[PDB]
Amino acid sequence: PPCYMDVI
Amino acid sequence: DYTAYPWFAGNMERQQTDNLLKSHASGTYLIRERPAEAERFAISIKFNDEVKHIKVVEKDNWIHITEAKKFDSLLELVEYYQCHSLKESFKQLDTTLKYPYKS
Repeated sequence: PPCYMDVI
Repeated sequence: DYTAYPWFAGNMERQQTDNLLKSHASGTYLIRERPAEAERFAISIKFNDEVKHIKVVEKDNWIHITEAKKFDSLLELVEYYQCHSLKESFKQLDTTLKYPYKS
């Protein structure tokens, strides 16, 4: 669900 | 100038990119420009029935998809992830940049 991959 | 590279899609937007990659094999990818934005490229990749998108950031002298691994150029960054799985920075995305979309 975020538009772009979330960076941990 | 990346127009020669088979993975370079130019100014393609999200809808076009999704519509294009969704029919391709897992590992198919492209880099696209985002002229308006502070992150002027994105990597888009088919992976396990979805098309995923990753922001490419330019900050100070370097370019990166994560601040933990910084490159001097977009080409170097792309060539790194051609051979090193994205999973080192995104678990849930264990693939290399395996097939350029024009191939």
